[PDB]
Amino acid sequence: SRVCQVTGKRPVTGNNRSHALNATKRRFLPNLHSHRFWVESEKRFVTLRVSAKGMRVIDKKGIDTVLAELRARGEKY
Amino acid sequence: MQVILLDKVANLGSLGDQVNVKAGYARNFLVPQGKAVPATKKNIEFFEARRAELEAKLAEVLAAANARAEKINALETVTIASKAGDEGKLFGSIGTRDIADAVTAAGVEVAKSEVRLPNGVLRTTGEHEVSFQVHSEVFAKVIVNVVAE
Amino acid sequence: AKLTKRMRVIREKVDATKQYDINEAIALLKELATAKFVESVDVAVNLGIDARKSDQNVRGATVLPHGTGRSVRVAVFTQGANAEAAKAAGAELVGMEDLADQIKKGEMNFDVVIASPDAMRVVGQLGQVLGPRGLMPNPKVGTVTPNVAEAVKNAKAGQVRYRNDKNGIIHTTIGKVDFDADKLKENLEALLVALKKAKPTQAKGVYIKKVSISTTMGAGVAV
RNA sequence: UUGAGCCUUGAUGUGUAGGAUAGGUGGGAGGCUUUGAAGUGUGGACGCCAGUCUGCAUGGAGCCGACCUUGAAAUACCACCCUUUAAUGUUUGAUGUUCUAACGUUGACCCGUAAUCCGGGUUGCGGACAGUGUCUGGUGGGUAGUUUGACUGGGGCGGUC
RNA sequence: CCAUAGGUUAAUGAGGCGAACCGGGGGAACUGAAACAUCUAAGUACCCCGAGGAAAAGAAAUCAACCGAGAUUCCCCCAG
RNA sequence: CGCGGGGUGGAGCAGCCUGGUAGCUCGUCGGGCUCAUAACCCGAAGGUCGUCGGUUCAAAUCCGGCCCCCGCAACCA
Repeated sequence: SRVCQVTGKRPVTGNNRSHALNATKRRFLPNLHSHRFWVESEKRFVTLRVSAKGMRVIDKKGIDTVLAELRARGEKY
Repeated sequence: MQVILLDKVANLGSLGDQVNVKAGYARNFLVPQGKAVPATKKNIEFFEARRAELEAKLAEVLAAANARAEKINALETVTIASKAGDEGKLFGSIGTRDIADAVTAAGVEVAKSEVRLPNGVLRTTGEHEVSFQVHSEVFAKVIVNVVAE
Repeated sequence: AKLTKRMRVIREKVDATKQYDINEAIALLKELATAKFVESVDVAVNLGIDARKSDQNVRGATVLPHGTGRSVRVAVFTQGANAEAAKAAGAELVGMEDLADQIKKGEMNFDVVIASPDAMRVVGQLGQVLGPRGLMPNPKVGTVTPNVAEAVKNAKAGQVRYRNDKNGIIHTTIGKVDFDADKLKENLEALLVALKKAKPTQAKGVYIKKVSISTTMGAGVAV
């Protein structure tokens, strides 16, 4: 499973249509990279898996709150 | 993120103009230094009289001159030497915490030196260039000692 | 200095990249004309739209509320004693079928032509030489009327002709530098409406967007 | 360093013969000018070899046209508009290089671990690209699905509504 | 080192069997259109999560038409 | 039928995209060099510039028609 860990993206089923109209599957899947954070409550470079446009939400919520949401959904990182 | 400019950070951007910047960079460089801010569009009509014609009145006296002739003319060797053995290897530079150190402490903070290198960091042995501050925007240069006496 | 004594003055006075309000700059334009000869204040519209396509052509004539100040020769085609009354009322020459030969031969010295409907038979075919010159008598403007002693006053009231050029431009006079700046502004207003009333309806790209006002040996400003 | 988009200011228009460098369009025997024009040297450049320009010193009100004659068309001085061409301001590119924050490492060493299957650490090397996820215009005989009119001494070319 | 990876202890819940119904999110195929191309088949089978005797919903950022209504649920109607 | 190009004396190609503009080679008719030819030297004749229009100071050239050539496209119910 590709997870963005802050903007709610997960691998899910769905259609692809432009004009024809054909029964072609899409299955919505994101891009996947990692970034290294510093929180100064522990002396580590903390690595997390991420996707596009998540950092604007890691700012708006704060990194403490984003990791608290992962625990609130029981999601390992 | 759309932000309003407060400082000279853009070649096409001006005080009270709106620019688009990534939020992680804006929260790193622009917002904590009071150089650009989110929203703020409702306050810009006063920026000319409150900031522009205030900063420009200090730039009428600070410095109103070109170039210095004090502390800045010389080049000579200084009392600073580099720590290395007979293999001539430095094994990575500790920079501002070792270059001016005389005590090499371990229980307390070693004082951060204010010196500036023309190449940023040291990497190899021998006769390298270093500089120190002589006024608010002005630095004077010297070369390191290699006789180690 | 490569620029002449009169020319160096106006190079400090205006620059084409700058913003100007013509409600104050049309009074400054009176001082940009530097020709010793009689100068004109001219409106230029830059095109387009296509310069060759006949469906996108703009060619016409109009009456200005203050005229241009230029006195004109006006020809009248009428018969009987009404010819001498039309002369005295505004016509500068009389038309007859001997002058219709000069018109077929393209030899014309007049800015307007007037005709009585009983005499129009002298010039009624001449559209292929008067039409491309903006001179053809037309009932839809009163230049064909049994009242030609009124139409000659309307001809000397101040009219202008306008046609597009292959370069992508159209030039027209709005007055003399002797005029009050509100007469020049009402002539500017009137001319831009006369060009708007002449709009081509199937043309692509700018028509009336790019407008300037300029002067003989002088300089100009955008509207 | 500037190939390109935009900006601003300088510069510029000569086949050739006949006197001439007519950029184009429209005006115009009076109009450029005394704080200013020529010319050829130390020394350069452009080229249609016609001539001519930047810099500088000068010399010091000029000078053209008519008549004659070239050409679609005049020859002072110019509103307005291009062409070519170098810089200025700026974004963006092909490339060379520099920094390492991103990225690769099918490098090395350590820890987990008397486990090298792969996660973290230590660190060298290259470095703003690749890889992926798609948006998007093609190509795709491979894949996936699919179409293929009737009359006819055998269908075939021919006749036919 | 602080920690992290890993480890230990205590309290708590669920796992399967299924009958029929049922909520939450996805979701065919063979057909039919007398081919087939939007459409039909079809929100039926089927899958993951979850549960009660029912489930679920629920108090207008909803309807209405100048009259006014003032949560949800369910049967006969509204309507082929 | 659409779009961008091709068609300039008998055979091939510059010119067109800037209005001041017709050329070159080979054929043919002259000759020349050779005993003589493929080639080479350089004059003369042949002008609806496929073919018809439009506009002006200026189009074979620009914007169109008509007939063929080169090459694959879209513009509907």
